[PDB]
Amino acid sequence: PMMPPVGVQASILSHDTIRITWADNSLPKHQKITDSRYYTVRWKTNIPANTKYKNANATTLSYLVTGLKPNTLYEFSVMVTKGRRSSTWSMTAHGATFELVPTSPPKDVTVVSKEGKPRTIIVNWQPPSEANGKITGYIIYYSTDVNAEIHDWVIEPVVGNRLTHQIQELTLDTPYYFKIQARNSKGMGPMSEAVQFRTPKADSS
Amino acid sequence: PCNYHPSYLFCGLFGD
Amino acid sequence: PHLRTFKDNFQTCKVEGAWPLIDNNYLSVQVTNVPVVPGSSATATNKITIIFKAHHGCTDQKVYQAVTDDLPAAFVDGTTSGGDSDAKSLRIVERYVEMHARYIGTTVFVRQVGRYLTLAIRMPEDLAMSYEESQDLQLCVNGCPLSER
Ligand SMILES: *[C@@H]1O[C@H](CO)[C@@H](O)[C@H](O)[C@H]1NC(C)=O
Repeated sequence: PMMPPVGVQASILSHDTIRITWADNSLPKHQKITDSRYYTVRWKTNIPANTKYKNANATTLSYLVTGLKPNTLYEFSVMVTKGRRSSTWSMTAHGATFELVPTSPPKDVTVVSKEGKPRTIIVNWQPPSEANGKITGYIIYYSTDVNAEIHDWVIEPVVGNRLTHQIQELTLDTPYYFKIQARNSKGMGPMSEAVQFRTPKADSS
Repeated sequence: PCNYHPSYLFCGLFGD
Repeated sequence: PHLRTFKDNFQTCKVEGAWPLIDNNYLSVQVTNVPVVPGSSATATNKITIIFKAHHGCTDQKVYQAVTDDLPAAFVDGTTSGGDSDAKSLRIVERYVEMHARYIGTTVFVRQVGRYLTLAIRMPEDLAMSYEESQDLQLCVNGCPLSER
């Protein structure tokens, strides 16, 4: 049948855009379409599970792929059609999009009293679902005042490769409020909605 | 070279 | 849910919300547990997060995350291996989905049994017990707090 396209290349332009380019050997050198042929570009990533390929027809030997996820590895392959004639899918090329500032907050913010140390709390969380890059840190904000302005909250910076943190010297039988935000090489993500935790009191023996 | 240099510990979490 | 520790103690823990199973020098394993019905002390896993910390010359930092009805065969960045194309010290394979962190002699198996998630971790003893003083909350090492059992 028809010879599949060759030299599929992915040029990274941003966090959501990749330009795909390919060569057609059946075409004169370089690189004039003089017939009714059209190309089909297909792409997907491995996140979330069981995604299907996205497709697009291209009139020439390039295609700009938009609306991609940040810091994501995509696969790309090209095929050619001419009315009745159709080639197979080319060798696959890969391309990873650039990072973007996180666009969603840390999740599942859980606050517990440390066993045997009731003046210590443990803050446990899950990463943002939209990290958009390697998390380089988190920021835990806490206050005894639910209405205090954000700059008046106690700041507790934390590493990005950990999801648990301990805060000591707190007051017993006291309500505390916690907010977390993620950070990457591009900057700060949004803050999670404040979570309340009242510290325990003493049980006299 | 990256490969770890002998006994194994196992951890499990499952439902009910 | 039910927990089998590195020390072979079997426990039934409530541990509602986000909790660290592993929090050491090489790896972070974080789970979210939900009551099976509201107000129940019986809880089960709906989220598994694994952080394979950067290991210079072997892997860049990789994060794996599975949730109920979403068990991918890739890290959150769509990759199936750590570092370069040639670097296979860290990889993910679909069957259970399995993570082979050869560089730290560690295996992590994740599967969905019904509406919830299960986890199995095989780790070398010296690496499993390699953690700093402040990393004292690790369900796999010390089990659950007494109040969670
Ligand atoms: C590409 O063009 C063919 C012919 O017009 C059509 O069958 C196909 O659905 C088109 N694909 C897209 C994604 O537009």
